[PDB]
Amino acid sequence: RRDFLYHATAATGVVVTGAAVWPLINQMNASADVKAMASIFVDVSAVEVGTQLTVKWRGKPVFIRRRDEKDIELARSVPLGALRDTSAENANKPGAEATDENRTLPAFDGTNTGEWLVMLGVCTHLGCVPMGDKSGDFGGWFCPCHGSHYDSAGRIRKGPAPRNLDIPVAAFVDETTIKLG
Amino acid sequence: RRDFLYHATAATGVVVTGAAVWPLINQMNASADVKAMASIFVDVSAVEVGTQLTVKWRGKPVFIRRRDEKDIELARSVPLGALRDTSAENANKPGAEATDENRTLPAFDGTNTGEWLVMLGVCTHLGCVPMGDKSGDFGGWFCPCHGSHYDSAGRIRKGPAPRNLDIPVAAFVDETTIKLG
Amino acid sequence: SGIPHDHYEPKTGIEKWLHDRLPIVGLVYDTIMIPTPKNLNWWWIWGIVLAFTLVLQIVTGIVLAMHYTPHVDLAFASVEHIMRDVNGGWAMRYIHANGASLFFLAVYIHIFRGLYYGSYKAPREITWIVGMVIYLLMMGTAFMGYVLPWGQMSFWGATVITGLFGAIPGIGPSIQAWLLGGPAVDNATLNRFFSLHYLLPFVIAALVAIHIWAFHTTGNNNPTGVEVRRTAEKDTLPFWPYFVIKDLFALALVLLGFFAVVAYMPNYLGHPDNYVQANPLSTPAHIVPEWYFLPFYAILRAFAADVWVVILVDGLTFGIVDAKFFGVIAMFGAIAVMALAPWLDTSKVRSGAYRPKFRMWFWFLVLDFVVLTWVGAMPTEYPYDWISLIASTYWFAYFLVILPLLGATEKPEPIPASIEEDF
Amino acid sequence: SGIPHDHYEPKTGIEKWLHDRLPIVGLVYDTIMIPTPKNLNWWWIWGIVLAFTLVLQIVTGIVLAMHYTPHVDLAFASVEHIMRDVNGGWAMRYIHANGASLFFLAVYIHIFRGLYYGSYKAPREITWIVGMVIYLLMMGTAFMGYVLPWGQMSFWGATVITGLFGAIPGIGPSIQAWLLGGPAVDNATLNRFFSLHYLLPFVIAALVAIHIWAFHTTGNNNPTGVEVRRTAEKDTLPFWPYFVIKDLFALALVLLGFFAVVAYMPNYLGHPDNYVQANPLSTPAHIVPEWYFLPFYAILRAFAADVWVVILVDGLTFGIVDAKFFGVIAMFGAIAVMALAPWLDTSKVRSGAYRPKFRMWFWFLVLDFVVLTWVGAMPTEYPYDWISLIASTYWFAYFLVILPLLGATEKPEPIPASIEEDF
Amino acid sequence: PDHAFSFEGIFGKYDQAQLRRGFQVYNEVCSACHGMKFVPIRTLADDGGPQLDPTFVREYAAGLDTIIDKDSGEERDRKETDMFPTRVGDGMGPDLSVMAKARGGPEYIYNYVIGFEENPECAPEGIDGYYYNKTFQIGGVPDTCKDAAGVKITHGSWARMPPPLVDDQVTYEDGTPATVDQMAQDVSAFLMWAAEPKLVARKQMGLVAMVMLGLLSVMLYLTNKRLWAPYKGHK
Amino acid sequence: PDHAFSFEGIFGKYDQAQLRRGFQVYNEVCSACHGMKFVPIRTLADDGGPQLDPTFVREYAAGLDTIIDKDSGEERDRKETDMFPTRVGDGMGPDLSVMAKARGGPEYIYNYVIGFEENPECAPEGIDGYYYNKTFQIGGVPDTCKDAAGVKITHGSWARMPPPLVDDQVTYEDGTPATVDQMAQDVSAFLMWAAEPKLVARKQMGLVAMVMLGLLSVMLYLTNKRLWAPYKGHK
Ligand code: HEC
Ligand code: HEC
Ligand code: HEC
Ligand code: HEC
Ligand code: HEC
Ligand code: HEC
Ligand code: FES
Ligand code: FES
Repeated sequence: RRDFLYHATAATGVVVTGAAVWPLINQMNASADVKAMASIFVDVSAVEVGTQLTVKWRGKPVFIRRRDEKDIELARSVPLGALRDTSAENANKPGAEATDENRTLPAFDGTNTGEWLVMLGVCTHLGCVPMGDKSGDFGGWFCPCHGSHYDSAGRIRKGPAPRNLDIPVAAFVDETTIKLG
Repeated sequence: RRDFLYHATAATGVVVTGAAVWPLINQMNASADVKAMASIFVDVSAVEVGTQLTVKWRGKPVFIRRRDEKDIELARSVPLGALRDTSAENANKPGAEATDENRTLPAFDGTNTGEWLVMLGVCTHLGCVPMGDKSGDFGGWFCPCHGSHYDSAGRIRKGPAPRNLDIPVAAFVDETTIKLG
Repeated sequence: SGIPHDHYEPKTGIEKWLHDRLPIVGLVYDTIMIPTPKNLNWWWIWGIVLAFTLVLQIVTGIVLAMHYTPHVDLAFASVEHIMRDVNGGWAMRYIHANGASLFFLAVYIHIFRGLYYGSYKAPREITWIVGMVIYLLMMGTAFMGYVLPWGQMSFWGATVITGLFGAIPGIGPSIQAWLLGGPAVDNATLNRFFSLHYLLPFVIAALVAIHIWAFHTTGNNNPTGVEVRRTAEKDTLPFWPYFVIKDLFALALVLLGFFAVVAYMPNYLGHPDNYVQANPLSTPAHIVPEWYFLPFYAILRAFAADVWVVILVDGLTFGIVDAKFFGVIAMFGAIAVMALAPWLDTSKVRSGAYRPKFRMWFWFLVLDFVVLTWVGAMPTEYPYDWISLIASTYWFAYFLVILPLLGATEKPEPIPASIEEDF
Repeated sequence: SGIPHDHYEPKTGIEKWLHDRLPIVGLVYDTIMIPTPKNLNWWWIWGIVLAFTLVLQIVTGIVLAMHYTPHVDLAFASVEHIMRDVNGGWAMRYIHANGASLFFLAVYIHIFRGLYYGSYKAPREITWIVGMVIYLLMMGTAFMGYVLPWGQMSFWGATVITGLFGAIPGIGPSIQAWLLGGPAVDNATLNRFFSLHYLLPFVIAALVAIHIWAFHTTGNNNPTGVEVRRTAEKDTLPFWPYFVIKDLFALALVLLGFFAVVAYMPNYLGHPDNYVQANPLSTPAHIVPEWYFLPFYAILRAFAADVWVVILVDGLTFGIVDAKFFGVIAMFGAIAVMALAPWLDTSKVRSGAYRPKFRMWFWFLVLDFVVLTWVGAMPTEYPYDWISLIASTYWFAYFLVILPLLGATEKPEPIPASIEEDF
Repeated sequence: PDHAFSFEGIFGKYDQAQLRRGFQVYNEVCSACHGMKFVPIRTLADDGGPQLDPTFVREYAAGLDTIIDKDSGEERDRKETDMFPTRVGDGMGPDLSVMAKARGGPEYIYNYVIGFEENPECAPEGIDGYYYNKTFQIGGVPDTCKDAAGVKITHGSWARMPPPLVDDQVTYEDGTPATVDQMAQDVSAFLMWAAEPKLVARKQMGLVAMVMLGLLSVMLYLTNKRLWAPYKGHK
Repeated sequence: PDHAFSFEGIFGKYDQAQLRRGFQVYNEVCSACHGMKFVPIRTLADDGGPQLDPTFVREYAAGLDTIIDKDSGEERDRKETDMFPTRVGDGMGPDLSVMAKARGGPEYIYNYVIGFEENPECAPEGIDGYYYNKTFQIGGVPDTCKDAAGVKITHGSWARMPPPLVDDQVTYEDGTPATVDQMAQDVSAFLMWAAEPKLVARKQMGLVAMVMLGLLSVMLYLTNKRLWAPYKGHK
C-alpha cells in the first residue's frame, strides 16, 4: 500500500541514518586508553609535617597535607551548623556527617585522626585548584577563579562552591606510604 | 584628474595587496632551522672493506663503500664513450671527465684512489634510493622506482636517470674518518 | 523600484556566451549595483570590516597550521618555532591573535548600531537570528583557539568553561567527558579543539552568505524609520563605487591603527601567563579568561546568594535549580533575550533618533556593557558583587520590560519622510 | 518550457513570511523540481554517488583529525591509537581510505559516461572545465593524504611526485624546496600536507556548487542528441521523487558493496609496505604509488629514448627539453587535451549511440585506460615499454586527431527525434 | 592442506585458546629479540582475543623490563598502561606489532617459521652468521646459486634470524602436543591479533550493514517500480 | 630616572654591545641554575642582536653540556643547531626563554635582581634557606609581617633565588665599570632578546605599513570627496 510502503521506506532510512550517526558521537567519548584510571602509591616519607604535599593522578592533583595544631583546633571547633556542605564528601566511608573525626583520615593503621588529611585539590565550583599554605578568610584554601573560601578540613565556605573538597578512597601502607585508588 | 587619481588609487591598492601576499608565499620556504645544513664526521673504522656503508645527513643518505677488485676493473675498463654523463658530478673538483681516477675519491692523505668511493645515494631521476650490494645489469646499483642502472663508479646507465651519482665535498681525517661537508 | 538592471548581457559575444553560467549576472545585478540610501553615516562600514577580518583570520590560520603541532609536548615549541624561525612568524601570530580582538570589537559596534536604528525590527528578523547564530559560533571558535598554545591560561579557561556544562544535573558530567575526551583536559581536548577551530570559520562564511543574501533581499536599514520608497527612486544611489570607496577608506584607517598596534602594542591585550607552559598542579592568580567574554563571566559569577536581591534563595524552591545552574541559565538567557528582541519591542516605530527615552535607556545599556567588561576582571569581593548584580539586572530589565513600555508610550517625535534628506 | 513553478508562496502564512529569505523558493523551484528527461539509463546516478562520497570523506576526516597528530614521531602512533583505542576507529579509517578509491572509480564512470553521450559538446563546456579543475584538486588532495600516515610508501611517493616539479629547468629546485619546506621531506612537508589536505575539500564543494548551478541552467545531457524541446513538454518528468528514488536505490547497492569490502576486503586496495615506519635510508621494491595515478605515472616513465618511435631524440634539438621534462609535459598534456576536447570534436552531432566509428574508437580508449592502469605497476623492462608507448600514443591520437576526422565523415546514422521515446 | 586459520573467512572470531598458546610462545621465545611497542598490555583483557585475568596481566607487566618515565626520569615498575617493550639492535629484529599486515599475511609467518632446512646442494658451506630459509624472499643469495642474470635459483633466501624452535621447546598447560607446527600456527594467530584486534567487530558490523542496506535497497526498488508504473505499462 | 632601555619606544634596535655584556654574564652566572631551551645557539649570529663570530659560537657550543641525541642514544658534541641546555631541579629555577614576556617585563628583572637587601625590622631573623627580595611578589611572608587579614606589610616577599652578584663579579673586555646595576640592565636586555629577537623587524614593518596605508587612505579620501561632490555642494 501507498502509505505503508512510503512510510516504511522513510523509517528504514531514518534508522540507518541514526545507526551511522551514533558512532560519530561515540568516538568523542573516553577511549580505552583513558578507561584505565587506576591507583598511585605516594610516600609521605618525612616531608616536614604541616606544610603540604601534592601529587598528580588521574589528571588532577591529590593534596596530602599534615595538620598544624592551630589549624586542627579551628577545625574541631566547627559545629555542623553554619556549614554549607555537611556530607563529608570522603568516599572511603558513608554519608556520615562532615565531622573532623570522620573527615580527617584513617589512622596510619593506628588510632589517631587529627594529623593527616588527603583530599582531591579540585574546587567543586568548576574544577580550579585552590591555593594552599594557609590562605583565605578561614585559615585554609582560597580558590582564585571566583573566590571560594575553604576551611581547615576542606569544607566549603564563603563562596559559590556548593560542596567541600572530596576525599578519595585511600588507606595506609603501615606508617610510611599512601595508597590512592 | 579623473584618470590619474582613479588609476593611482588602483595602483596603490595593488601594491599593498602584493606586499601582503608575498609573505604568505615566503613562509613556505626553508626556515632558519632548515638553513643550518652543516657537516658530519663518519668513521670508516674497519667495516669490512668491500660491502657498503650508509649514513644519514641533510635528510639524505651518504654512501661510503669500499672497492672490490672485480668492481674496480669493471670501472677502470669503461671508456668515456657510451657513458651517458661524463661530467664526474663530484663537487670536490672541477668538471673534469667522469673518470675513475678522478671519480673514486681522495687518497686517505696518501696516494691511491681505487679503494673508496663516497657518493650521494640519491637517484638523479627523481631522488629515490638505489639498492646496493652488487645489483642491476652492470654490477653496481639499481633504482627500483623506475629502473635506472648505475655502474661500479656510480655513473648512470640503462635508464631515464640523466646523470650519475654526485659526490659531495669530502676529505680524509688521517686514515680513519670521513668529513662530509 | 528595486532596479536590478541585469545588464541584459548586451555587452558583446563574451557576455553572451556567459549565458551558460550566469555568474557575472549575479554579481552585477545584485551584489554590486544594490541601491543603498544616501543617508548612511559612518556606522554602516563595520560589515566590510568584519568580512575582511574574517578573511584575514582564515588566511593567517591556514598559514599557522603549517607549523603548529597539536600535542601537549609540541604545541608551545611549535609556536616558538613560528615566532623565531619562520619568515613572517610573529606577524602571522600577532595578526591572528589581535585580529580576533578587532573582530569582536567590530561585531560589538555592528550590533549596537543595530539596536539603535531598529535593524532588528521587522522586516529584518532573519538577519538578526543569523547574526546571533554567528556570534555564538565565533565565540566558540575563539575559545577553542585560545587553548591551542597550551600555555597556562589556556588550560584553566578550558577547565572552567567546560565545568559549566557539568554544572547542570543528570547530563552534566556525561557531556563534560564527551567534550573533553576524558575526565579532565589533555591532548584529546587539544585535537578536538584544533579540528573544530580549523572547521567552523567556513560555516561562518556560509552563514555570512545567508547574512548577505537576507539584507540584499531586505533593504539596508538607513538612519531613518523609512524605506527606499519603491514605486523612480531618485534616492538610493548604488553601492559601487560610492559606498565601496567610503568603506574602503574607513577600512584603510582601521588597518592602519591595527598594524600600529601589532607593531608597537601587540602583547597589550594578552595575558602574560599564557607565555609559561602549563602546570595542571598549580593555578595562577586572576585567570581572567579574556576581554570578549567578561560580560557573561560576570553575569555568571554574580548570582551567588550574597545579596538581599539574591533570587537564588527563592529559586531553591526546586531542589534542582542550584546557584551554578542558575548562573548558566542567566548567561544563556542574556543571549537568548537579545535574540528575542524583535518580538519584544512592541513599537510601530523605528530608529531611536526619534525616541528620546529609548536614547537614554540605550546609552545606559552601553554603559552597562562597559561596566560588565570591567567587572569580570575584578574579584567577587564587596562592592563589585552589588555592581555586577545591578548591571545584569539592568540588562535583563531593558531587554524584557523596557522596550514594551516604550512601544506603548514613546511617540513624542515628528518622524521624517522623504528619505532624500537634502538638508 | 523550463517550468520553474516557483510555488508562488501561496501555501500559508509560514510560506508568506518566508519572503524575507527566499531559501525554500530556491530549493523547490530549482533544485528539486528540475525537469529531467525520461530517457535516463543507469549511468546518470554516479553524480549522487560522488556527492555522498564527498560528504562521507569530509565527515570521516573531521573525525580522524581529532586523533591524528601531524609529526614524524607521532603520526604512525596516532593512527594505531585510532585503529585500537578509539570507538569506531578502524571503521573511520577504512571508510576514509577505501571511499577515496570509490570516489575515483565513480568519477572515472562519471567522465567516460560523458565522453560517450557528448556531454562535453556545446552548450556544456563550463561543466567540463569545472570538472577537470575538480579532478585536479581531488588528485592533489588524495596525494597529500596518502602521506599523512608516515608509512614507507608515503615518503617515497612524495619524494618522486615532488622531484617532478624539480625536473623542469631554472625554476625546478626552487619550487621543490618551497613545496617540501626544505631540501627533502620532513615534518614541514607533513604539516603543509595536513593543512592543505584538511582545506581543499571545501573548495571542491564550492566548485561542486558551480558544477550543479551550470547543469541546472544547462539541461542534463539525455541518452540522445536532443533537448527537452522547450516551447508544454509532456516529456521531462521532474527530479523528485522519481530520479531521487532511482539514484538512492543505486546508491544503497553501492554502499552495500562498499561496506562488504570495508568489512572483508579492506586491506586489498592498499600497499602493505605502508604499515612499516619510514626509513629515509632504505627504499622498498615496487613503490607503485597508487591505482588512480598509474595511467599518468606510466605516461611519464614511458618516454625514455628506448624505441624507434622515441621522440626524445628529436626533442633534444633544443638542449633544454630533456626526457624528464618531456614526460612531465606529456602528462600535463594528457589532461589538458581531455579538457580541450569540446573544441576539438568538429561534429555537429551528439551521443555516439549514432556514430559507430566513434563507438569503436571509444571502446579502444577504455581498453587503453585499463592497460595503462595495469602497466604503471610493472617494471620498465621489455616488452612493457612498447605497450606503454603505444597506449600513450593512442590516448593523444584519439583526443587530437580522431575526433576531427569523425566530425568530418561520421554521419551514417538516423538521429532520433521526440525525446519522448515511447518504444 | 593450506592449513587455513579460524578467522580466514566471513566468520571465525579468533579462537582464544590458540591465542593463549601463542602468548606462551611469544613471551618465552620471540620476545628475546622482537618487540611490539604498538601493543598495550591491557589488551590482554579486552574482549575478542585472550580474555586473560587482569591480575595476571599486572603481574606479567611488572615482571618485564623497565620503561622509565615521560615526566621524571626514573625507572618505574612498568604498569600495564604502558606498551610492550622494544628490542632495537645488536642482534635484534623488527617490531611484530603489524607484521601480519606488512606482508596472505599470517601464512607468511607460518611458512617462514616453518622452513629453515639445511643448505641445499648448491652451496652446502652456506654463510657465516647467516642462516637459510625456504620462504623469505628479501635475503642475499650466494653467486653459486644465482642464474646468468642475477636471479636466484633457490625458493627462498638467507635470513638473519636463527631457527626459533626445536621439536618440543615449551609445554602447554591445557594439554596439547607442542610440536613446531602447532606453535607456529598459534604464534601467527597471536600476531594477527596484535595487528587486527577489532576483527570480530568488523565482521559483525559488516553483517548488520549488509542486512540493513539490502532491506533499504529492496524497499527503494519497490517504491521505484511503483512510481514508474504508469509510464512502463503499455510497452 | 626609570632607566629606560634603548628598545623602549618606536625605535631602539637592541644596542648590541649591551647584549654581548649580558651574554658574558648569563653564561658565567645565570647559566649555573637557569636555562633557555627555547633558544637556539645559532641565533648568536643572526642579525638584530649579538652578531658574534660563528666560529666562537661553535666553540662555545661544544664547550657546553652534552645533549645526547634523538635517534641513537649517545652523548654527542652538542652542535649549535641544538638548543641551550636546561637546568630543571634540585636547587634550580625556571626557563628564561620568555620570562621577559611572562611578567613592563625587563624592568621587572632589573628591579628584581636589583633588591635583595637584608631582612627588615619586622622579622630580622628571616627564614632558613629562603632569602628576601624587594620586588618579587609571589613569595611567602612570615606571619610577623602579615596584617590582620593575611596581606603582607612588606614591599616584596621571600624568593628562593640567592643574590646573584656582588660588587665586581666579572670583567668586561670592552672596558666598562662592571657594577651590579650595569650587569642587571645588560642581562635584562639579553633576556628580552632571547624572548623578542625579531623586534627591529617588527618596528620597520610597522613604519612601512603605517606609511603605505596613510598614503592609500589619503588617496581614497580624495576619491570619496570627488565622487560625492555633486551631492554635497548646494548645502
Ligand atoms: C633472535 C635470536 C631472534 C628471535 C629469538 C626471533 N627472531 Fe624473528 N628476526 C630476528 C632477526 C635478526 C630478523 C631479521 C631477518 C632479516 O634477514 O632481516 C627477524 C625477522 C623476523 C620476521 C620478518 C621476516 C621478514 O620477511 O622480514 C618475522 C616474521 C619473524 N622474525 C618472526 C619471529 C617469531 C614468530 C619469533 C618467535 C617464534 C622470532 N621471530 C624469534 C631475530 C629473532
Ligand atoms: C641558583 C644559584 C640561581 C642562579 C645562580 C640564578 N638563579 Fe634565578 N632563580 C633561581 C631559583 C631557585 C628561582 C625561583 C625563585 C622562587 O622563589 O620561585 C629563580 C628565579 C628567577 C627569576 C623569576 C622570578 C619570578 O618572579 O618568578 C628570574 C627573573 C631570575 N631568577 C633571574 C636570574 C638571573 C638574571 C640570574 C643571573 C644573573 C639568575 N637568576 C641566577 C635560581 C638561580
Ligand atoms: C586555518 C586555521 C585557523 C583558522 C581558520 C583560524 N585560526 Fe585561530 N588559531 C589557529 C592556530 C594554528 C592557532 C594557534 C597558534 C596561535 O596561537 O597563533 C590559533 C589560535 C587562536 C587564538 C589564540 C591566539 C594565541 O596566540 O593565543 C585565538 C584567539 C583564535 N585562534 C581565534 C580565531 C578566530 C576567532 C578565528 C575565526 C573566526 C580563527 N582563529 C581562525 C588557526 C586558525
Ligand atoms: C547579532 C547580530 C549580527 C552579527 C553578529 C553580524 N551581523 Fe551583519 N548585520 C546585522 C544587521 C541587523 C544588519 C542590518 C541589515 C539591514 O540593515 O538590512 C547587518 C548588516 C550587515 C551588512 C550590510 C550593512 C552593514 O551594516 O554593513 C554587512 C556587510 C554585514 N552585516 C556583515 C556581517 C559579517 C561579515 C558578520 C560576521 C562575520 C556580521 N555581519 C555579523 C546583524 C548582525
Ligand atoms: C577533515 C579532515 C579530512 C578530510 C576533509 C579528508 N581527509 Fe583524507 N585524511 C585525513 C586524515 C587525518 C588522514 C590520516 C589518517 C588516515 O590515513 O586515515 C587522511 C588520509 C587520507 C588518505 C590515506 C589513507 C591511509 O590510511 O593511508 C587518503 C587516500 C585520503 N586521506 C584522501 C582523501 C580525499 C580524496 C579526501 C576528499 C576529497 C579526503 N581525504 C578528505 C583527514 C581528512
Ligand atoms: C571532468 C569531468 C567531471 C568531473 C570530474 C565531475 N563532473 Fe559531474 N558532470 C560532468 C558532466 C559533463 C556532466 C553532465 C552535465 C549535463 O548533462 O548537463 C555532469 C553531471 C553531473 C551531475 C548531474 C547528472 C549526473 O551525471 O549525475 C551531478 C549531480 C554531478 N555531475 C556531480 C558531480 C560531483 C559531486 C563531482 C565531484 C565530486 C563531479 N560531478 C565531478 C563533468 C564532471
Ligand atoms: S572554580 Fe573554584 S571557585 Fe569558581
Ligand atoms: S627515481 Fe631513481 S630512477 Fe626514477
